[PDB]
Amino acid sequence: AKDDELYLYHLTLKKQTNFVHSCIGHFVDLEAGSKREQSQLCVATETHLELYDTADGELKLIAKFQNLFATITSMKSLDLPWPTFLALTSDSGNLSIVQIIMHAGALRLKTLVNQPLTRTTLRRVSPISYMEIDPNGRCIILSSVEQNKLCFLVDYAQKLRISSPLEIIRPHMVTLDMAVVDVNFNNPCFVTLEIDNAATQLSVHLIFYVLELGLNHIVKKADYLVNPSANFVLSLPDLSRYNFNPFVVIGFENHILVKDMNGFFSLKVEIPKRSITNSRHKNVTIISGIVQKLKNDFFVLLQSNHGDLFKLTVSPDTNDRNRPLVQLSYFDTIQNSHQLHIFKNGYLFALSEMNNNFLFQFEKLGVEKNDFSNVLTSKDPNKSLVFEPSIKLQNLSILSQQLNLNPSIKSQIVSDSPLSIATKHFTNNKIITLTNAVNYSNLISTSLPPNATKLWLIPDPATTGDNNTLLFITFPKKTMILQIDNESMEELFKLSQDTTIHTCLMGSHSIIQVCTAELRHIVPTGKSRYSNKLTWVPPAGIRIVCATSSKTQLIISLSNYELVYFKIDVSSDSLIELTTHPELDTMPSKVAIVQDTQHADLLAIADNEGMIKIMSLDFLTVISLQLVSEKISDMIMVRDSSIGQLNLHVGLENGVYMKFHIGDVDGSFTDIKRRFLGLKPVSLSYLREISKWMSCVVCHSSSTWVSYTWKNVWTIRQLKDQNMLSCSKFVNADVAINGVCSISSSGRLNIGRVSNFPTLDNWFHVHEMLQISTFRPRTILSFPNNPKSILFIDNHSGKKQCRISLQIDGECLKFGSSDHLYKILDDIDCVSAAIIDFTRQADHLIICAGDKRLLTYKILVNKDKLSFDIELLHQTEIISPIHAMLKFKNFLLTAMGSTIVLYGLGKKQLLRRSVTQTPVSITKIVSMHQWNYERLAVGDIHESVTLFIWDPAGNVFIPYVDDSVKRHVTVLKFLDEATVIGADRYGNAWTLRSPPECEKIMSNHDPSELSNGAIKYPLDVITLQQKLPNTYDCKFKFQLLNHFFVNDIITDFHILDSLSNSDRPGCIYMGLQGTVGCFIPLLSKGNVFMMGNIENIMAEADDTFYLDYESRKKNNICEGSCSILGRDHQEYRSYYAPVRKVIDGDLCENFLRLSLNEQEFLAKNLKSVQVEDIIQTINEVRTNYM
Amino acid sequence: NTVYVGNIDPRITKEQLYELFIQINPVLRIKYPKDKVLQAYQGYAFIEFYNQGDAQYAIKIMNNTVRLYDRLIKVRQVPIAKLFIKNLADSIDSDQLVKIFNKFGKLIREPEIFYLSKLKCAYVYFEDFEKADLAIKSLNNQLVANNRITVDYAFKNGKGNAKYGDDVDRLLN
RNA sequence: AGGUAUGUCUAACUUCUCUUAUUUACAAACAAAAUCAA
Repeated sequence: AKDDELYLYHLTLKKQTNFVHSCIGHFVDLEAGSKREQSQLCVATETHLELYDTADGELKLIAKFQNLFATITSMKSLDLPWPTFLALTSDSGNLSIVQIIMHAGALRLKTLVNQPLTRTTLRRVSPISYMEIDPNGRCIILSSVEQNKLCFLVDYAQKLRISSPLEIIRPHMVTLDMAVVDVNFNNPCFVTLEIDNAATQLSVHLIFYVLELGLNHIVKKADYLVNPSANFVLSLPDLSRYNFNPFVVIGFENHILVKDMNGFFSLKVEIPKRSITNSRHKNVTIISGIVQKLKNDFFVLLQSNHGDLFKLTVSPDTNDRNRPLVQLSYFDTIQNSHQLHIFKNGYLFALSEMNNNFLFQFEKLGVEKNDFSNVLTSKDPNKSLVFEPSIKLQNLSILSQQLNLNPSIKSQIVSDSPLSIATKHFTNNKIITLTNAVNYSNLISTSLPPNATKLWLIPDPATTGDNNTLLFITFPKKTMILQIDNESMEELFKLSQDTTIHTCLMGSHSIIQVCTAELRHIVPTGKSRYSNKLTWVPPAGIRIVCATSSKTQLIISLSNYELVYFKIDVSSDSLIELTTHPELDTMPSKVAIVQDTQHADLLAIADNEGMIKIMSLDFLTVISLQLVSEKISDMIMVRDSSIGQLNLHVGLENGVYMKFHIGDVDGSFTDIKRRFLGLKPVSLSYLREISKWMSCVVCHSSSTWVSYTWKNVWTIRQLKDQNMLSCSKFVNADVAINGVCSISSSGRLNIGRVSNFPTLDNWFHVHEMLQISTFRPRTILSFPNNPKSILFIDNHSGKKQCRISLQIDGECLKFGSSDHLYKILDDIDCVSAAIIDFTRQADHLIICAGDKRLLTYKILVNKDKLSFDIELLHQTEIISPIHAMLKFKNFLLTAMGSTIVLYGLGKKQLLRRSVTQTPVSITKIVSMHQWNYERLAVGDIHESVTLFIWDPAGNVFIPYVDDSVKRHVTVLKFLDEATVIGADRYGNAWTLRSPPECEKIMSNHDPSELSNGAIKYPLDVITLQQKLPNTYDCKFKFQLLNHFFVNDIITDFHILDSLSNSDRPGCIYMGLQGTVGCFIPLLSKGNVFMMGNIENIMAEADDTFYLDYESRKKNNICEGSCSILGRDHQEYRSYYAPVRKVIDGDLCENFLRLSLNEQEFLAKNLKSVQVEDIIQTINEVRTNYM
Repeated sequence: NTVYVGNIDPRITKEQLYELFIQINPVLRIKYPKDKVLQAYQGYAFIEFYNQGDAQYAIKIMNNTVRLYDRLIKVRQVPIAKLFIKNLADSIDSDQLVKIFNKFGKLIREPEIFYLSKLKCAYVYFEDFEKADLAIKSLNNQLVANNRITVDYAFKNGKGNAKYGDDVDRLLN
């Protein structure tokens, strides 16, 4: 019997974008022989990690480091009296101090010491989640949210040394907001806010700790009880000029305090407030404080929940005495930012927990302390200042922004073939389509006469050292010639009466045009004139099959018998022909040779029978043979510059594309790399780009596939344009890099520019003063009948309000005849929304208000007046909030809190057609989905999925299966009839399947007999009904099929029958914290056997390195060396529940980056294929499976 | 639902019964006892079907049909007022008691005549607590056949409690 | 020879405490010795 056992291949296509941690240190010295500068930053999101530099005033990707496979719960850089390397704490409790190093040709992250603490999980006892380092780098401190605090004393030597941990344990005191005070080397002092866990009243009390380097323990110093309203602590550096006595800034909600260590000085300064105070107004708070000091002037920046950015300076109050004062003022503010840094340069890096990280340079620096108007003082602690925010943005100037989606709420999958993902932007509220396809610009296109075929571009020999370049087009009957110059595109002898098989430049200032019947040898004469010095014709006449060429070299193949070899004479311009017969023993199909060099060995010949031969250019010999499928449609030979590999790119008829490694000396055919793209005979062309210079081959089919090879990797890709008939690299004085001249399949010339390429790190491009939209997006919708038309729905933060913005095709739509591209709905807020078509010709929209009211709308497309017109129809009161609804046949299928109502279409309001009462277990329905209108899968907050079946004439959904365990399901879909996808609030990605015992029953029986009537259940099921009525109430159970843990929270699953024409249908998910990843079902077995073995290798690979490094120490690198963190793979990915059949490809991908020594060291554990074939199978997934 | 089956040869086994009755209807469960002392089948089984429709069907078609080991297979489908009366006359027949108590209430069973101490007493079963109250009210401490009889509730301590009227009312309902 | 009439003959029924001892096996990759600038 065939084992179902779905084998899913997880990939992270785009890596988690919500940046939770940052560090200011200078890690690597790159591109400079000797340089030391403190300006650089490394930022971490849980697993994912990135390293940015500025140094230009504009932020720069340095390298995206390998996936750590853990949850980084804090990261802080340490600077010791040297290269500054960051201390990193995560799950496993391990304190892992890592240095970013340059190894081989890339930057890899090396670990120095990892210290075991607590256990492996995210815990309250776990001394993580609160971490800071002595600003002089003498000691690192970790703490726990509740139980205990540990502080290591860090020392540097020939090898780094971490001192034994210093423990303090307070059982009932829940710790929050660790903030360490800088010191002069006196003694390290850290400050916390301890809230008592077990108490009758809520008591939040600050506590000071001075670690004593002399006595080597942490000492409780001052315990100050403050109001329960407390928020956070910041460290005031010295106050050495005013009057060891550290001073802290305690942010409360509606006011700020600062407190002395000795309690002598406690200063209350009330935080100012906005003028509008829109709708709901909290007492607010300050989320993030930071400190800066220069030229005796130290100011701190503290930002409120509204994003208001404030400063504090200290004044002596010379009149009274020398004593500290506290002075608030107002700045440019910003959006809410989790953490703030400042370079030694005037650049202030704002890391926003909301969406985007952006960097500043401050000039105005803010208002002077002299003004009493807008500045508040500690003179009178009771006072209030109202201020209107300033969008003019005087103080701070945005230099660089980083496009990221931290809160991606929903998305729809648009343009299934190029995997394009349509999702909102949270703050800016712009439409973001992030795409797998290559980003392709289009500029100054021009309409060509109909029925065009191929294209070429050759430098104009007539004008030497000039921008003029000749562009050649082809029609079957006619050939068109065109002249290129900057901004000047003009039209022009040669042969216009016959199709052009080939044309190329020879040597210097010469051209040859090969056409079906005869050749032409053309040379430039004067400016607009050219002259053929010789012409070639078959002896008895013949139709030339194909032609290829090199720089100085040429080949043409006629109908059948012989092939013709040409060269150009050196020191002059001439053509010669050899006397010889290369009979080729068959009819030559197409010819290929390297045109990159003046002399190209190893011609590549194709045969109509479907075989490919090599020709040694002693002289000619056939060293290899390929029998491949259908006849070759087109083929190109290209040797890359970097590695010098000569690759033969062989396109085939019916749309199969192929690629071959070609040995230079032997000419053997090895390393077959195939693909299937579209249905059409493919076309190929060669282009050269950068992103270091680079070369790719464009492939023309139903789609357009650029095949490019990055370093030791290559990825075929679809391009953003729908189709391209013929493509060749182009250059213009108008700035052109990656620039290309091509033609659409419509027979229209166009110029374009490719920009971003889907590398392993990116795999996407994101198509989108300070800009913040008041409307925060809600959901995203798409019409069933229109294949892709995407409707967006947002909300207002304030008085309840909504907007609806519909887009189809390129950009949005107008609303009616109005200028506005969106619609505003007053007093309507959307808890959940879905669009429905009750009749095939009518389209309605569905809103569920927080007022518990169901609102119906009508969508209109104006069509060449084209605009969206929304129309309010009915009003219906609802009992529940309606968290989930969807399209059932002809009807709205909605879920109340308890029960599932199926509404029909009534007039003046919509009607309840049927109601289904849930089993007692289900409290609420988060999300639900249908299978072909027959079946449903209904999710819960607390409990798990339960599948229903619609019974006609019973007018009810009957639950036929329960779920095994309790799982909190955010989003849920169907792969099939019998299986279900689901995610968790906590990050589990699982897939369940109904048991075959149930599938036989439902396949062999009608649903009407389930609720009442005769259905014969095996003896065990009934005994489970009377024995365990609570679990088996639904009389079946989901056997766990696939389970996985992705640390994000999955927002949207989508099951795509094909990803960029790939055969294996994938399921792609976007997470909330932002991510998109896929689960690819693996066909056959040895696919998942080899993948499983590679994952098993990379799993303990760090341990294998540790045991080798151990044995060599027995005959004469820590344990977490290769993983950089203590977490095992199976442990991290297992976590909540063990992964079942899912093998994680995100691990096996890390095998690609390791050096050849390490890789060959790992693969020796297998009797199976060599490292090269390993990398083959690894890279096979992105190419072939999507 | 459940049917009794009997006149079974101990050589008839469980799989043989199952294969037998699946021919008639679907069989939910089979309880086919096994003697622990003799280590043998005691020759009667119980077959629980999926409903009394298939149960009664198998009772109709199966009864006196299948012949197993020459022996025929058999199939068969699987709280009132009580008054103690003392000092009755020796001339009082049970049928005379029936006639006496019929006027007051319908009798669910026949009276029970027994002798205490010499002392003729009887138990009379009424279908109704209220009709029993009638026979009590009229017949208590009365002279029949020139003998004084006492009519009260029989012990269970004696019938006629508060919960007794409540539940006997329901059993009437 | 045919037809009619008459007569006679013949055929056709379920859902093995405590106590104090003795006897005997068993478990725990349980531990095995010496030397001592340990």
